[PDB]
Amino acid sequence: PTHLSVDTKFKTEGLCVDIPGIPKDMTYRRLISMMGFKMNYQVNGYPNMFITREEAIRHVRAWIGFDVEGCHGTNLPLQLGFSTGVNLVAVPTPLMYKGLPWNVVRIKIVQMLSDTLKNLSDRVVFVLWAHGFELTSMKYFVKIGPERTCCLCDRRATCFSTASDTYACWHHSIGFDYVYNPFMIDVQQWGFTGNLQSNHDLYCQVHGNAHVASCDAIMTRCLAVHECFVKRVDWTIEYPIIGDELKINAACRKVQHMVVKAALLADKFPVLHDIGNPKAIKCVPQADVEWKFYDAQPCSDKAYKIEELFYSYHSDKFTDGVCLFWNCNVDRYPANSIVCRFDTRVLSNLNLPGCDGGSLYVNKHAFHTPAFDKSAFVNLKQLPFFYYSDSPCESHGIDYVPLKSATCITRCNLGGAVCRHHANEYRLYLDAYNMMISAGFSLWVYKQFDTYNLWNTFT
Ligand SMILES: Cc1cccc(C(=O)N(C)C)c1C
Ligand SMILES: [Zn+2]
Ligand SMILES: [Zn+2]
Ligand SMILES: [Zn+2]
Repeated sequence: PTHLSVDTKFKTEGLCVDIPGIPKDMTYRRLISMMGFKMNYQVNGYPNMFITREEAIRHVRAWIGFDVEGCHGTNLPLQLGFSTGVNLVAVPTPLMYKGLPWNVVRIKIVQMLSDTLKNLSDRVVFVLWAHGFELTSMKYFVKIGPERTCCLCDRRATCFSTASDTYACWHHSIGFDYVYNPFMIDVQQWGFTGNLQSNHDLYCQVHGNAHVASCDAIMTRCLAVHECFVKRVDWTIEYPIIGDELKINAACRKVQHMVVKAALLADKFPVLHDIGNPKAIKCVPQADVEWKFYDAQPCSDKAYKIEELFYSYHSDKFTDGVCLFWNCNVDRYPANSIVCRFDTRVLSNLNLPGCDGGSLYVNKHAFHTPAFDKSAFVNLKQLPFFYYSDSPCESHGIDYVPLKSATCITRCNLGGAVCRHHANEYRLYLDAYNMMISAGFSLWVYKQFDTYNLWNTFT
């Protein structure tokens, strides 16, 4: 059971208004044939245009919602909407474009999917809430066949050119007119009562319905993301590396060790309450402090209510010492806390748009993160940048310019001039810090945190 069998049954009830008289008994094989495509018993890596919900989840970076509305059916114009917010109008003769023939519309479709997906995926997955016109319009911009490679590189082919008779990936498709071997999945097959809007609005209040096709394409993908990542969480699915994943993760660990280590030296808390990931380790292994752990998985729907984590009878007194919420998203953090919170609004190849203000962060694993909320940090302040090091001034073993900085908290800086070793390490730490902030993470600390208290930890 690797791929979706073409002999699987397709429920056609959702198609009978755009297609009256459609047989209740239908398979993917007959559906594809009816869409105008011929699969000629092909054993060439493209067994079916439609994929399983499990194959869709592994390829979430490829998801593009797609909906077609009737403006007036070969005689009338179609409005093509995509989850990118783009609406094109095809004539058979919320960015809204006027009516144009299919030969120019298909050129724009290749450009849009290529620029949207080149740094996300090796393919496209059209996420549908199928009513009929979107399947019957696919023959005008899609060509299928055996799996292929790009003419300019080794990636798989996602586009085709009728001008040159060649194939290309999303990076080399400039001037290409057809979508080659796309994938698709009908959300309506998953068994739902009622229309798209009623089901979307039960969980999401951020995407409204301006009745245009892109609005429905957006609600469709949002509902698919909710069903696969909000209410169903699977942290056993690995995702390919497509960016700075390894640098971001390493940076996050360095920043965590640094920030926690300095808070324990500056304020000398007797106990630390580590609230979060049940697999967590002490980030500052050699610290003096009484380290106590509390398990809480990454919340994917709503942020944890602090009353349900801390109350209902552990030291019991979370008000003693400091609380560490490293990626443990709560509605309101206590005043005595150190916090790392992912900002869902961040623009990046790792952060995909999500459900109800949330976002889908895909870094080795997929984590739907709830909406960023500035009100959760009322009792805290933003943690400013600083580099602390109590290690010795010793070079050992890269060209140099002297470092002058008020945030290089070291004996060498205290004593007048920063040494080469702490200048190299300071600059590296600032690069890891910038990587982490730019990736979307935000740091917050208790109001009494002051780096001035770190100078007396050198005598
Ligand atoms: C953009 C990017 C970068 C590196 C690897 C991939 C990938 O997963 N492929 C299977 C090609 C992608 C899509
Ligand atoms: Zn290529
Ligand atoms: Zn939504
Ligand atoms: Zn030094």
